[PDB]
Amino acid sequence: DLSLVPERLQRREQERQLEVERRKQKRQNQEVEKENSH
Amino acid sequence: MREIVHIQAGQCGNQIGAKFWEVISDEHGIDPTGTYHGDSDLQLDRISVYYNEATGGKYVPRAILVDLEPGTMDSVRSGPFGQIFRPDNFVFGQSGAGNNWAKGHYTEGAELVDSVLDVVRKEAESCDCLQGFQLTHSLGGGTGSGMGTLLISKIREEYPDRIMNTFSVVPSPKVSDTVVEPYNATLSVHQLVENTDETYCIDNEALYDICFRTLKLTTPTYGDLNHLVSATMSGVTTCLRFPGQLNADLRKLAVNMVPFPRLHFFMPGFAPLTSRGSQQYRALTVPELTQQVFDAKNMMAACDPRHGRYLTVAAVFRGRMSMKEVDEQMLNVQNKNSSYFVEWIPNNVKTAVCDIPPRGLKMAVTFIGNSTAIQELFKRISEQFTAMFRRKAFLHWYTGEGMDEMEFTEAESNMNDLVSEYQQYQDATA
Amino acid sequence: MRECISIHVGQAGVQIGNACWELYCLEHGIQPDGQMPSDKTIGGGDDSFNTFFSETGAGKHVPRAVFVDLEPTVIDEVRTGTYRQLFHPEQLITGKEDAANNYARGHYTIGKEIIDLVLDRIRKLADQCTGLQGFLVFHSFGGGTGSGFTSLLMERLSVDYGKKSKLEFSIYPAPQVSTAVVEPYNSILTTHTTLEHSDCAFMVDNEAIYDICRRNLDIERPTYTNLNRLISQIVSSITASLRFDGALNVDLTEFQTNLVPYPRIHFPLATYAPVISAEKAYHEQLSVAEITNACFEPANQMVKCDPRHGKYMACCLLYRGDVVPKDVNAAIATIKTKRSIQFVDWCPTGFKVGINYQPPTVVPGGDLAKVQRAVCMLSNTTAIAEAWARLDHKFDLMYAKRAFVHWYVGEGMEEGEFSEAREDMAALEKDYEEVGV
Amino acid sequence: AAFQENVGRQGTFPHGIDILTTADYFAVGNRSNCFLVISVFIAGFPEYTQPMIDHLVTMKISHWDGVIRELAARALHNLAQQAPEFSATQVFPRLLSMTLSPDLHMRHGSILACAEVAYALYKLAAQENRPVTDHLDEQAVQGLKQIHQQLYDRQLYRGLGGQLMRQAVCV
Ligand SMILES: Nc1nc2c(ncn2[C@@H]2O[C@H](COP(=O)(O)OP(=O)(O)OP(=O)(O)O)[C@@H](O)[C@H]2O)c(=O)[nH]1
Ligand SMILES: Nc1nc2c(ncn2[C@@H]2O[C@H](COP(=O)(O)OP(=O)(O)OP(=O)(O)O)[C@@H](O)[C@H]2O)c(=O)[nH]1
Ligand SMILES: [Mg+2]
Ligand SMILES: [Mg+2]
Repeated sequence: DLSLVPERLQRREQERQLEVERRKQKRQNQEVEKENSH
Repeated sequence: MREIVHIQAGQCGNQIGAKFWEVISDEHGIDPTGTYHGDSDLQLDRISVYYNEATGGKYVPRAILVDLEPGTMDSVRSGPFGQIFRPDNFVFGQSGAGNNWAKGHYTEGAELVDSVLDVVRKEAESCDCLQGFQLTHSLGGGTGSGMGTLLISKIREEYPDRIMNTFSVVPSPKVSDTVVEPYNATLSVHQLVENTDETYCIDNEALYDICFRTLKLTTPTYGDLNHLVSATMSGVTTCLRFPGQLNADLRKLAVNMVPFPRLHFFMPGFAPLTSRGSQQYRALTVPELTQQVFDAKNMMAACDPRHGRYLTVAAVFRGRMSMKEVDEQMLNVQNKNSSYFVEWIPNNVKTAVCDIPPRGLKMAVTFIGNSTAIQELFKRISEQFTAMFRRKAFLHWYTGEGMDEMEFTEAESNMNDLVSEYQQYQDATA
Repeated sequence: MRECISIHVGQAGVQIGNACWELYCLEHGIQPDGQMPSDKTIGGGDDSFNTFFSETGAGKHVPRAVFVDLEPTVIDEVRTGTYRQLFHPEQLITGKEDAANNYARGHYTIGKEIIDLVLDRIRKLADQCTGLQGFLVFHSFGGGTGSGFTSLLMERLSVDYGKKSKLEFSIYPAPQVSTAVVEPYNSILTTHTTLEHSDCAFMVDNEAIYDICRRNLDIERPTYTNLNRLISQIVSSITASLRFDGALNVDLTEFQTNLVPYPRIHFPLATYAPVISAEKAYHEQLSVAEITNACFEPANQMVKCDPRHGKYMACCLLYRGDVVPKDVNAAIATIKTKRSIQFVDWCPTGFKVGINYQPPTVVPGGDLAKVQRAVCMLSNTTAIAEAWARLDHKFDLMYAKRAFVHWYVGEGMEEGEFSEAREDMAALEKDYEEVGV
Repeated sequence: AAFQENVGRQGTFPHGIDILTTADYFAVGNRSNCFLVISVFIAGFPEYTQPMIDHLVTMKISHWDGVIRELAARALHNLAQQAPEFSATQVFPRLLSMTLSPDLHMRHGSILACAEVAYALYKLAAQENRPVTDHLDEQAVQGLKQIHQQLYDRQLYRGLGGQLMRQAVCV
């Protein structure tokens, strides 16, 4: 269970999640709709 | 991707092209008539990669003979296997290009490229899924270089996603005595690095030195040059004509032998060395073949592998032998001669075994390398090019046909930057 | 009662799935055509073996597999093979152009054209099931298709069936059997893409299988045929709980709860024992304590690691044969008193014992002998992280020189993806190291 | 060759001998000469000033290759000193309306043509101790002061296509 794992790993996981979310948001903001392939 | 179209420009390209076709037909059992008469199922398991099925169970070639004059076009059609090709696959003019790249790339070539792109789309239409292209031409001759590099550009502009492979034959002052061959060679390079994906370096000086010193020949002829070029072609394409897991298609071979876009010049090698009318009863062992294939004497280019660093190496052993022994020999060669191999591309030496040895030989070995020593093949060209361009000699032939000194400057710059990049990658993390 | 839906994509993935299905029917008594004489109920399906097989009103026991390939080669072998009458034409999807060892060409180019077809087949098959557990996907890191199309399918399933498990059985690259120099790039890419889309994935070090075949089986040149026969046995022993009346790991969630404490740490270590050659079949019979002691030996382990250096988080064992619980308990107690097995301070330190009274089974003419008793030990050890360490050694030396990077740039894939995957791998390694404290 | 045949067999082409002696099998070989040197010589007459500039502005400037567009721009620049009134009154306003078209290549070509026309008019006015505003009326001054502003209003500077607009605005 997640409770068995200490908070040291949960904090790092939350930080990594926030970092990747910010990176994805920045990438989406830098993208252009008139140049996508999909 | 299961059909490859073959093209051949210039006299040497057509001759090299006709020899390779004859070799692969004799190896597959396809007699000049077109009917199968071999003795192995593997010969028919990958026959659709170069041939087309026709009524009566016939195998029609998929090549396109291209020229600007009629001599070579009549020489191949009348050859021992000349009947095999298609009568409407021969597209040529009457005047040639006179050893001028401009005449073959902007006038006669620019006019015949229309008809050339007609037969090409005719072969691509009879291909379930085109895989790539395999052109055979020379960088010295005008028609062979200009119009052939004009066909590479047209194919890259038309077909978006298709592999491009060529068998460039670098000239040599020892064979020919024409003065404008340095210019006809440099420009070609300026196109390849920016057009072709794979290109094999078959220097003529290396062939001349191997025929005059090793095979003992007082007057090596163009018949001896075609005997070494066709064997190399049959050896380097043995994986695409027979079953295999290493390099079955052209895309995999490119991905495995092209570490960089501009750097894709592969010096080939084949052993044991033989000549016309010679049968070697002695069967060399596997260690002897592995030691001789890596020797500079058995290289088709005028470059010493020891004076450089390898990037991608692919070896093929054709003949009834054991795989464990071949693997052990390859491991020993990689361990002993480890200083000659970059340590920044792990697992950069591939080995394959085949159960179909060439004709007339029980044991054969092949070598397709991507060492940085190939730069030596260009440095030599550089000296000649610069020496002839600084005093303006025979330049009116080019400027008077639409070209200008800007193109020569551009090609010289591109070739010079290709040498610097090779030297830098050779000393990576020095 | 519930039923799973297995998927096999790629050359390595489909070739192993074929042997697994052959072994599965070999054990169930299902004839090559599909008729099961042992089954007395026609049209009804509610037994243990129905988790991997459906039933027509004629008797035919169709598998629940999805064979998708981007080139007509491996699919043709099974279509014109021995179990072609076992599968249906619709479940045997085929494409045309091959990825040619490239994650980008398979994920943003030749894979976005056949994904919808595979998804429509995965929906039609699920519609004929009252209950679905998850998806058992079989792929390989070496093949670019197995890294691109498999990742795309997993991502699409995470959105479609957002409440179903997705167990995996990836294949790790080895130089003695490899044909691409770009297998670390695609491997790292697919690992980073699937780290946030899977629950439990078992690795299969090709080097370990090659060593087991060259030493135990006594084979000079082990081939993909022999490796598939040895990996299929372990794959069946692992999934034996989902196909027989057992008492451990009966559901997919049980796997994640008993072998995946940390969501990101989901790469257990599998081992199988014994592995005797066919020649030495009728020689000596090893007891349970004999096959439990060899399980800990690195020679039998599936990954080339050193569990003795690290610690364990969870452990379980599945037996097959005439095994007695008392003997297994005594052997486990002896191993605990002898070996210095250490566990994590915050993790439970116990072995999940699960015996299966069914005898083993092997394919006729195979290199493996019909042993009287076999065992498959699955233990989550931190030493397995070492298997990733060396992999990074192949990613920094090449990526530093920008080697083979144009193939991905020119195929629509961005360059920052490599840096993101490397950062994710570094974070995973840091978490693994922290767990060892 | 067709022009030479028409001049030799009919003799009805205005300035046939001149355009036949300068433009021949050798002089026509070079494209730069044909687009910059021979072009001005052929346009020097009033019978080839309007159609040549019209074709350069409604075709060559909107080509699908950057090299051809730059060559057409240089040709218009060189041919902007043989026709200041026509370049500042019928072609300059013609380009101001095309600089706002949705097409990227067309916008780039129109911007290059406008810049070249402005430079040519300034060079011509410098040789007469007069300002450049005399040729470029208030209409021209307004559009030229709205090329960079309008482009930024449509976030047109973003992306690969926006890189060419950035380069054009810099030039
Ligand atoms: N190895 C080899 N080199 C050849 C052969 N024929 C010509 N060459 C070389 O090719 C160069 C001359 O080019 P050609 O092939 O004659 O040129 P082309 O393509 O016919 O072009 P044009 O002569 O201009 O019509 C010189 O370096 C020759 O030594 C041949 O059969 N084998
Ligand atoms: N154990 C095992 N490994 C295999 C098998 N087939 C391929 N491999 C390994 O898988 C890697 C390459 O993956 P493949 O399955 O050939 O590739 P693919 O998934 O078809 O990919 P593309 O052809 O690139 O689209 C290499 O490391 C091979 O040695 C197999 O049947 N069994
Ligand atoms: Mg010729
Ligand atoms: Mg494949």
